[PDB]
Amino acid sequence: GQSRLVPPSGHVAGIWARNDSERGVHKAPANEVVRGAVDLELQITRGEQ
Amino acid sequence: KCDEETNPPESVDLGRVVCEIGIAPVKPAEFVIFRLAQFS
Amino acid sequence: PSYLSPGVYVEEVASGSRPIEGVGTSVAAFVGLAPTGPLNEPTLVTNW
Repeated sequence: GQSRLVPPSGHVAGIWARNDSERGVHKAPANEVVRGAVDLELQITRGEQ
Repeated sequence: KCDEETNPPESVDLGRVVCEIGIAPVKPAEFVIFRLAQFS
Repeated sequence: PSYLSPGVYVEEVASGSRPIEGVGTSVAAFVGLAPTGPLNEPTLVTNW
């Protein structure tokens, strides 16, 4: 019952599958919500991006 | 394209088919720019 | 402009109208001698 850090391996695959199911495969999975997470332990500004 | 222009008799002698295909894909829109100019 | 990260950018094009206004030409400067008052200072007066 505790929070801990994990790599983003399965979540991106699930997002890809969701995008391929809802819409066509030609849609880029660029704006999707990572359902299930809580934090990131890091913040990125505009310049760093 | 698949016709006698892309299938010369020399090529068809060896038993070859080409059937050239070309498509134009779509790319995502990353940067969206507005202007908001003032005109008369 | 420079585009390096995804997002929405709002910019204003300078193309437009820039009117030019006139100037007031109803000011006069009098130099003279007076009995009392400020010395060597260009005072501003608008009524007697």
